[PDB]
Amino acid sequence: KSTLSTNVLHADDAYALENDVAPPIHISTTYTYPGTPDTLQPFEEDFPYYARISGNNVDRAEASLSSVLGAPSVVYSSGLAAIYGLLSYLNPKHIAVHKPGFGGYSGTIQIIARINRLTGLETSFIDGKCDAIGEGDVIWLETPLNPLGIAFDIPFYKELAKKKGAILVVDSTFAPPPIQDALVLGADYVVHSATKYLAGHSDVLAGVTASKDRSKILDLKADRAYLGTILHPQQAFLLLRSLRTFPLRIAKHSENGFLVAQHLNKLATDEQFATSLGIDSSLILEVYHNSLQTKEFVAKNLTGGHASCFSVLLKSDTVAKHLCCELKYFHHATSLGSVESLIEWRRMTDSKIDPRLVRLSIGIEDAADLIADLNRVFASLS
Amino acid sequence: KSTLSTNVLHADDAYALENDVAPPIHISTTYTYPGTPDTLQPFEDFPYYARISGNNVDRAEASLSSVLGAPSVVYSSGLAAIYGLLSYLNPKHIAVHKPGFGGYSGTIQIIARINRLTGLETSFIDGKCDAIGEGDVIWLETPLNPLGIAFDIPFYKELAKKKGAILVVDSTFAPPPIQDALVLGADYVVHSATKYLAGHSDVLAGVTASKDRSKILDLKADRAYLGTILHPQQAFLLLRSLRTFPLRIAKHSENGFLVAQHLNKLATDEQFATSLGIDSSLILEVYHNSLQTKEFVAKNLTGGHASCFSVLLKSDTVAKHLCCELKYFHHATSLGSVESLIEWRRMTDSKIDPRLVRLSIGIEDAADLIADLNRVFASLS
Ligand SMILES: *Cc1c(COP(=O)(O)O)cnc(C)c1O
Ligand SMILES: *Cc1c(COP(=O)(O)O)cnc(C)c1O
Ligand SMILES: [Mg+2]
Ligand SMILES: [Mg+2]
Repeated sequence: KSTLSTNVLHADDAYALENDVAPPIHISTTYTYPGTPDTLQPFEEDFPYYARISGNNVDRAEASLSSVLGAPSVVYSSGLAAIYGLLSYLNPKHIAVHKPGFGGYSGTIQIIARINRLTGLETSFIDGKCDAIGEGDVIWLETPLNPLGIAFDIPFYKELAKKKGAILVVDSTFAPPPIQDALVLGADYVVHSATKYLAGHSDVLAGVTASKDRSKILDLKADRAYLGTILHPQQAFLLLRSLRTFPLRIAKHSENGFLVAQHLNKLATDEQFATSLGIDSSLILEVYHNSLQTKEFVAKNLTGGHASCFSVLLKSDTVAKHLCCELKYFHHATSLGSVESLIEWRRMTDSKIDPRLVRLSIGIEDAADLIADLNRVFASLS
Repeated sequence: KSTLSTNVLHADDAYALENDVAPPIHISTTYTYPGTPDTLQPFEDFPYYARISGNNVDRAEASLSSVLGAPSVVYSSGLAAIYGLLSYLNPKHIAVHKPGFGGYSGTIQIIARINRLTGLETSFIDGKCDAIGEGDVIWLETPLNPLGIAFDIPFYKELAKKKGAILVVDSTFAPPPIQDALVLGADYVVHSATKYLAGHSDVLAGVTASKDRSKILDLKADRAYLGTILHPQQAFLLLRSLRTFPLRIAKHSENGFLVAQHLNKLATDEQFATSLGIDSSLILEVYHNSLQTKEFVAKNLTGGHASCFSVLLKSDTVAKHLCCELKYFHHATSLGSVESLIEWRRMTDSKIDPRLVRLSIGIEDAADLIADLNRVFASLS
């Protein structure tokens, strides 16, 4: 009955151990045992007395996260910690991922290599078929895709996974609910880097996995106790603080992402519009964004908004470098999902990638200011 | 040119000393002097000791000044800001809202501590302020804690100007863009940033601003010796909060309007109330700026509405049940939090009407808050 704005604020009320309005930071590693000599009662998976196994700050953060995700959730010290935990738990023989040249988070490929070192896990590529995938194998669908910001059809891959007896994991980092609900669309598990949108202020590393199957999430929590990857109390406090404003922030990100992507696409494709702004439309070759895909499934996947991190292919590496250095409201930096807008020249970190490609992460500024900034730089290059 | 949503995010860009996207916490009390033996030369702006000045405070003040439209000085609490301002102005006379009608009780306690030192005398804001003369202070808290009703800032500025006096507005209940007390003519504006500006009930902070930068520099110098600077960790959290302040304050204002309007409808429309299972006589009066019939209110609150306001109920029994049985309102003091709060005022004050409750509307979906209130009022009918 209550909606997201209310639930992020009150989902943890039942988990409060004290009268503090803001959650306390239960920073202690260890907690004294209750009980007297007579009542002292010998009894570790829900052991609440050691913070590397379980803790109140994590409990409250997971309550709020589960309200966002609509399912039992397990929170980790980073997105890659969540991914490593999930893939080591599932222990598939085969995994299908997006081909690395096309896109997909490089850290996921590095985790697959580290698991392959141990298990021989074999990689194939997502191709609409996934012939190599069988029973207990994993389809790892990252959508929207890092760095392009375009979407894939989750229900389609759920039907493939179902036919094959395989497991569909969606890395939904670029579109958390309410923009996309990967679990409702059929994903067996969903993973997010909460470092990005959910925390949102570039000051928390965190990962989260969710599933409608609570017993699997409990297994993951048990494993987390020994992989050593629980989110610590101080970070769980800041993550929970962020979640309080997540419904407001994510709505603004989505609106801004649509507006900025659409403006850039209009510049690239409408020579009269560009000229009206003092801009040579040839500076932008292509804009990638979910709103520019012509496929009907995209609006059935991203039911509640738009990606705010997406890429642009520019005319040259010169244009890309000027754009990354000269914007007033976009800092040249990696990561995404921050309150402030960011831009990244993808070639910085990757020698194989086309030096014309830049990735934008739209923050919660006034879109008219972001568009005026972009216009100023593009005009200076015309 | 750029608007508030952009400015709270970028006003501190020029004060960044490093490439960190999120501000670092420069927690150190002390910082090494630059210089070699050949280049070493002797020198409110000493940057090498955090109790005088610091980078986290600089960045927080840059963002605050963007919100407030004027140079700002940040303190360890709202009362630290008020004590700093009143001890700097050192008036012989001050006019305040009558205790009993409203006004923050801590301000009265500060006046008592300053009176102990100077003999500062108190009179009451009454539309005339006869006792107030040159250099004296009109202390106008608007919207008023706990009622949530507004007073006419330009009227009191005209009164102060005629007398040679100083108009201070405590604008805690309505920060910009809801109200801009300085544009309306206040000589100084004070906020408890503990409330809306920080907004998550986990930062104590105060802020004073003025169009006159010399006064703010004097306040910063005094702050260095009164010992009331905001510390680095708190300045970090306040700046973090300020990034979402424009979204939060718009939601607070919309919700406060909706909830006050609903409770007023329940109190003044017996049919509606009965259609909800509710006895309209349970609510005597709702106090809110949107219910005031004077023309000046919308000229002061130009960009929104109060979200902390009071309701006079039929009995203290009704008040206590409301305070204890709401799902989305915690029974606690303070206001301006993301979560909705309610307070039975008789808890903090033995002289106030036991029928009065103060509501602080958070950033929930207002339809859930209204449904919660409806459920409790129906259960009392
Ligand atoms: C950033 C990111 C990750 C990794 O998260 P960390 O918190 O950085 O470990 C995983 N997936 C996607 C899509 C990401 O963007
Ligand atoms: C809470 C409050 C203050 C005092 O602020 P602290 O941060 O609590 O010291 C001052 N004025 C008003 C109107 C307040 O509500
Ligand atoms: Mg609560
Ligand atoms: Mg910045």
